[PDB]
Amino acid sequence: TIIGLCTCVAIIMVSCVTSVWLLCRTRNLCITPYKLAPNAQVPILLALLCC
Amino acid sequence: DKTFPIMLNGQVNGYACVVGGRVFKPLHVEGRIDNEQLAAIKLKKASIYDLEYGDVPQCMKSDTLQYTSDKPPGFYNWHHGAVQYENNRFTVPRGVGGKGDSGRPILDNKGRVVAIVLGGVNEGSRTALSVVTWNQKGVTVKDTPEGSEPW
Amino acid sequence: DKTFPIMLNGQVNGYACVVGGRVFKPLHVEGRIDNEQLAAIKLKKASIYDLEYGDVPQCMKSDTLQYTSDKPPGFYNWHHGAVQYENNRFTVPRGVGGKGDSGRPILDNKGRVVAIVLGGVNEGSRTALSVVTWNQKGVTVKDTPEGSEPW
Amino acid sequence: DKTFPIMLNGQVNGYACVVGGRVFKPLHVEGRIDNEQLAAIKLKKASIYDLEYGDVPQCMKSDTLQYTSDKPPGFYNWHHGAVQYENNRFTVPRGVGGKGDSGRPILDNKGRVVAIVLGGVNEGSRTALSVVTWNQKGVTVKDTPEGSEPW
Amino acid sequence: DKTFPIMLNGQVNGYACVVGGRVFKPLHVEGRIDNEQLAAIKLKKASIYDLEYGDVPQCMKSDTLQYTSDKPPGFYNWHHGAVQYENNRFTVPRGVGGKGDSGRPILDNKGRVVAIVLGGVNEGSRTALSVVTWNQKGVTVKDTPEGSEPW
Repeated sequence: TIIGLCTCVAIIMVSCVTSVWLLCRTRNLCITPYKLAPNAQVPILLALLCC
Repeated sequence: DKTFPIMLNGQVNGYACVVGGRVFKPLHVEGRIDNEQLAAIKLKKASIYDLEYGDVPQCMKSDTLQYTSDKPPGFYNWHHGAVQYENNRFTVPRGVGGKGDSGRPILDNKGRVVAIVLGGVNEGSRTALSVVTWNQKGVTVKDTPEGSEPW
Repeated sequence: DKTFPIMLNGQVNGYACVVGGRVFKPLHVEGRIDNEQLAAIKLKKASIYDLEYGDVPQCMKSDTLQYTSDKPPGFYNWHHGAVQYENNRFTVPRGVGGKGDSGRPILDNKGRVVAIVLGGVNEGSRTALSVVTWNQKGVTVKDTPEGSEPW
Repeated sequence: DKTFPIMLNGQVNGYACVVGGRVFKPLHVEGRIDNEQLAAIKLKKASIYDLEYGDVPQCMKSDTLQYTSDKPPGFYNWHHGAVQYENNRFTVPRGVGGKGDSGRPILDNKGRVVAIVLGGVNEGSRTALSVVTWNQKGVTVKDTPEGSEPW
Repeated sequence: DKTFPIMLNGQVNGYACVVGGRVFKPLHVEGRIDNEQLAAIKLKKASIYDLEYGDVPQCMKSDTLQYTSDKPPGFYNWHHGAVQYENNRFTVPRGVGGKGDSGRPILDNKGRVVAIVLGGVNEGSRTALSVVTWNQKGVTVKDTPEGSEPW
């Protein structure tokens, strides 16, 4: 039980960090094209899917 | 001044530009910006465009370059002379541009910046420029013709 | 020169001066003196006067401003022109002074430093200045008007 | 430029010479070299010669003073005036030399470095200089009169 | 003609010359000699000096350049102009010669070949050349400045 719980917590942490890292990296890659272009349409849907 | 040289060991290793309140410099160019006001800005990385960006001091915001995406075919101006825009590609005569010229801006006849020169292709009689520009929707895009090398 | 502007991010936000062999800079002005010889000395705090001081380098001790405690009523000058000294107050016409003019010394008709300006108050006709001066006994005193603002 | 001054506190306290494609600077002269590229190279110590040396930058390899070991009786020159060589000794007129002249090379009628000056002695008629020169075998040899003061 | 260009794909990669009765060309030069009488000769690989050599055909024996080991300091001629030789070093002004110029001979005031150029080093305002020369006893040797790039 000790080994099982420790393995689950380690798996959860590694998975949550990877998930958040991938999602945050997605936002940076999705939004960066528009930060370098202040005069852009920036559709509202962009702020809903990539944020 | 609109263009600021970047010095590594006392030699110029590139140029930094300020457009619409934001400063851009080549990500692959190492060294300090030869400007006390710009050297104090902490810039964010944008690996998609091989450049770093950030905001400029309130004193400079009033005189930054104007962004534009209207890029009809024809000739454009840049630091070393004129630039030809054809087939959605920026090209210049052979011998115009080289190592250390990365980050220079390309402007239209209205003084608006259309692309940032990061590199190019050395051909037999002409050269093709690897630049960062904007599409018809105004979204930043990087154009890197096959064989482009950073300058 | 004898007055050395103090620069923080490549912009002047005050002025340092050398009086009687000592380098005086305002305490509320943060930044580095635009120099290499005077900027390498450690400065002591004088928070009761909102000033900092240090020893002038041996090669610079001779090239310093002289000061006097005798301040007869009349007109004095500084970087921006004439300064009126009456009713125990230093004052300049409205709008002549402002933020950034901190640490600038005031000179008499003989070229002697009489006060170091740290701030001021805008009155109905003239702006009173908050300065560090010496009383009739030559003791350093902080002469500030009511509601003075640091510059 | 082939001879660069050395500065410690902003004033010149000696010289660093580019002779033979190598930097020659006295050891008793502390400070940075006027040229930023000569100051950026690591130098070796030769205590037996009271001088410090190192290889010059790529661009300075050709732009360097040539040296000669042949110093017949006659006159030579440096920035303080003419230098007279007699009885195998470098003697300058009374009062010509002094503090800060160390490291300056003595040039012949062809512009070649004959010796590097390090100090001197006032003999009451003429001043003898402490120099680093080359013997009849072309080997570096230090020649200093007894009691010579490092300059 | 006593010098023959070497071309691989129609571009000049180097030059060959007839000195003392032998045909000389560098190892790093690829392509064929335009003269079929020389190109058909089997050349020996003298990797010690980066030179290929062979025997001049009897029909070409008259097209032979005289050589000498007497190379005093001074100026020498070659296809790009004058060449300065001093301190056992061959030097040309920067920009005089480059890739493709290896194998050219250097001639004295009597038209005798004194060296064959293999490459060079750019030393500021001057470029040092890697050359194959004969010592004071006439023995073939290879002189290579550090960092020399084959031409």
